[PDB]
Amino acid sequence: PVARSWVCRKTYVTPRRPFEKSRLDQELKLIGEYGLRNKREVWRVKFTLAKIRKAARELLTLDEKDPRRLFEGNALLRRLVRIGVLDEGKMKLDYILGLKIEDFLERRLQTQVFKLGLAKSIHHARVLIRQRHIRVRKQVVNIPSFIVRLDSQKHIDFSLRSPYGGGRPGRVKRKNAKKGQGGAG
Amino acid sequence: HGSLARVGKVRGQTLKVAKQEKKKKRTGRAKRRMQYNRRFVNVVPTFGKKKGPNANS
Amino acid sequence: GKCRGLRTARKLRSHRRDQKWHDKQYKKAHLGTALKANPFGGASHAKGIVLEKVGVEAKQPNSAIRKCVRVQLIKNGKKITAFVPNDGCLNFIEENDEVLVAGFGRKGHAVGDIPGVRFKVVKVANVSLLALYKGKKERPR
Amino acid sequence: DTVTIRTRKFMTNRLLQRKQMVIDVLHPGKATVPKTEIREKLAKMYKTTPDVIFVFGFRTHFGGGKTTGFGMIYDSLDYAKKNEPKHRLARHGLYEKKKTSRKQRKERKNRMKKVRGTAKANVGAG
RNA sequence: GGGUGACGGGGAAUCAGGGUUCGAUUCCGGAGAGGGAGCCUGAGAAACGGCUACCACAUCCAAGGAAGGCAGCAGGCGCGCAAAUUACCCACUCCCGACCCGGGGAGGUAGUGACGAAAAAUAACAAUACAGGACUCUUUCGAGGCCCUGUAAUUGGAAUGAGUCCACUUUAAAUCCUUUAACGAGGAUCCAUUGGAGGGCAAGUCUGGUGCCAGCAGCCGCGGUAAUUCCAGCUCCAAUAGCGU
Ligand SMILES: [Mg+2]
Ligand SMILES: [Mg+2]
Ligand SMILES: [Mg+2]
Ligand SMILES: [Mg+2]
Ligand SMILES: [Mg+2]
Ligand SMILES: [Mg+2]
Ligand SMILES: [Mg+2]
Ligand SMILES: [Mg+2]
Ligand SMILES: [Mg+2]
Ligand SMILES: [Mg+2]
Ligand SMILES: [Mg+2]
Repeated sequence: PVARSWVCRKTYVTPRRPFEKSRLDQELKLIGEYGLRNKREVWRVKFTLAKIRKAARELLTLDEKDPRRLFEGNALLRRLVRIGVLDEGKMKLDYILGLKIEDFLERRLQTQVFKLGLAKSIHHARVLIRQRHIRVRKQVVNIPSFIVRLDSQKHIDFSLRSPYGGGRPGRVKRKNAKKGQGGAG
Repeated sequence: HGSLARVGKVRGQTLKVAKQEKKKKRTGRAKRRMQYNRRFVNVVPTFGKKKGPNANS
Repeated sequence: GKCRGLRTARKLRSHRRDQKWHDKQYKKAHLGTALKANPFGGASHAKGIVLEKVGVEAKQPNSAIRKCVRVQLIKNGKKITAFVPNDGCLNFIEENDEVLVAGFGRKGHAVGDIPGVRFKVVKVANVSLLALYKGKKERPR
Repeated sequence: DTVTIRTRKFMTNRLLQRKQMVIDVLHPGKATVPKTEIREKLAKMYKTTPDVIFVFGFRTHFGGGKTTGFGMIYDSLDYAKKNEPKHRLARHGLYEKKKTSRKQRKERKNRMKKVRGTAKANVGAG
C-alpha cells in the first residue's frame, strides 16, 4: 500500500496499415507545414481529434432534448471554441464531425509564435519556444505543443528576462564584447 | 552427413573495406524537415515516366 | 439449422462449447498436451547446455548444411537442436557452455529449410550472439 | 528593495494562537529570496519582529519571478515553542534535538528485553 | 466424480455492434504463517514476531540438557527466461498506549529501476557562391526581384541548453526539479539508434567478394561464376531515444 497515482494513458494510437504510402506522404506534409519533431506528434493530435469525434457521435445517437446530450455537447462545443477551433455561431455539434487535424495543429504555440510575426519561419519558432524566449500571458512557456486559447492568443510575445524581449544579452554577445574590450582594444 | 567445416567461409574471405567518413547527419525534427523539403518543394519537376528515390542507371 | 428459439441459451451455449474443441488452436491451448510436449515448459526462452555441434541438412530444394547445436535444457532435462544463426557463428559456441535458446518465431512449427528445428540460439555464455557477430563484445577467457 | 511581497489567504488562528497565511513572493531577476529576508520583510509589514515569524514550503514557479509558500506569525515565542513543529524551531536554532540516531536506540532497546530489574544494567546496555 | 498454468470481486487488455482473454498484484472479502493437530489468555484468536505435541528440516551442549520458524523490511542461498538498498526518518497519513510528551521496516524519504506512461534537445537565422521554378520582362538567349527551396564556405556572428558549479529554495536532514550568479558550441565537435532496401511492404535491376558453398529467408523464395534476396562498401527507406527477437 502507498500514496501514488498509477493513473495514466497513452496520448496516441499507432496506425494499423504501417506503409499506406498515401498515409505516410500526408503525415510528412503535416510535419513540413508545422515544423513538428516526429511522426508521433502528428498521431497524438489525430488521437485527440478522434476522441472528440467519438464524443460527438455518441451525443448525436442520443435523442435531442435529452439532458445528458444538451449538457455535454454544449460543454464540448465551449471547450473547442475556447481553443479557437470552432466558431461561435457554428456551435451545434453536427459541425464537430466536419473538422480536421489542420485546425488543431494551427492553434499550437509553435504556430501562433510564427503566425504573430515574432519567429521568422516555423523552425525558428519552435526553437524560440524551447529556448525560453517567448512568454504567454506572464509565464515563460517552454513547450511548443501548448495549445493557445483564443482568449490568450493576443498575450503572446517575447519573454521579459531575455535578449529578444528586452533584457540581458546572451552569452555569445557577452563573449564577443569581452573580446573586443580586452583582446582587440 | 556433411561436415561442419566451411562454417564462416564467406564471412572469412570477404574483402574488408573501411567504412568511410562523411558528416554528423541531421537528426530529429531537422532530419524530417530535410526529407520534407526533398519530396515537396525542391524538385517537383516535369514527369518522365515515374521517379526513383534511390535510382541508378 | 440453428437452434434459434428464445429459451435455447443452454442448447446453443453447450453446442458451441462442444464444437470449440474442433478449433485446432483452442484445443492446443486448453488440453495440456502441448505444455507437456514443449521443452520450454510454457516459456519464451530456456537456458541449456550445449552437448554437440551438429550439422542439419536443408530440405530438398535448398542444399545447405545448417550448423545446429544439440542443447540440453537446465529446467527440464529435455534435449533440443537449436539453430545457431548468422555466418560463422557456430565457431563462437564451444561445447558445454550455457546457451540461451528462444523459439524460431513459429510457435512449435519448424521454419523454412530446417527439418526439426523449433529453436534458435540467442546468447552464448551470457553475452548475446548478435553482439559477437557484430564485433562489440568478446568471449571471456 | 526590488523584491515586493504579498500575503494571500490570511487567517487569524485564535485557537492555535497565531496569524497564518500564504506568502506570495515577487522577485524578478534574482535567485529565490532566502527565508531570513522574507521574515524580516514580514516583520516590518506586520510590525511584530522576525522572532515569532515562521516560514516554509516555498516553491518557485517556472520562468522565475514568483515563489509561493506558507508562513505564520505567533503572538509570542512562549506560544511558538508550544504549538509549533520542533524542526521548524530548530530551522533557526531555538529547540535542537539529540543525536542518538534511531537505529542505535532500537539496538539498545532490543537489548534490555534480555535483562530484568537491574537498573544499573538497564542503564548500561549500550 | 475428476480437472484447473483457479483465491472471489471491484477491475485490466483488446475491441464497430456483439464478443474474446486476463484479473498472484496497492481497495473490499477470504484463507495461511515449514506441515498437521491441540489449547491458554482474553471482548475478540483455535493467534503463530503466544504456547503443547508429532512430523519434516535444522542450532549450541561441559551430551545431563537447551533453544527454533522472513508468505514483515532489508539481505543471502537456491530455483530459474524472469525481479531493487542489510540506506535515512517518525516530519506527513494513520495506528497503538495510562499518553498534547513514548513507539511504529504500517507509512514516508531517498538509492536501483528503458515494467510502462507524459513532455521533450541533437540545431535556428542571415547575406554569399550558386541550383531551380510560380510572377514581371524577353521571339529564344538573358534580366527585376516582392516569392523562394537544395548544396556548399562555417562565411557571419546571434540564440541556447546538456554539462561544470557558488547561493537560495526544497527538506525531518538531504537530494531532485524550480530559481539563480560564474564558466560552458564550429561541428574533426556536445557524433542517434535499431531494423530494413525482390514480393507481401516503405526503399538500389549500383559496385566489390562467394558460387546450391557460406549463408539469408516468419511465407513465397534467393544462392549451382553477370546474386535487385548471401558477406561487404556506397547510397536509400521506416520508426526515432528508441527499435529489434
Ligand atoms: Mg492446480
Ligand atoms: Mg487482501
Ligand atoms: Mg489464522
Ligand atoms: Mg518458508
Ligand atoms: Mg496456529
Ligand atoms: Mg516472522
Ligand atoms: Mg526485469
Ligand atoms: Mg513498508
Ligand atoms: Mg517514452
Ligand atoms: Mg548527440
Ligand atoms: Mg519486404
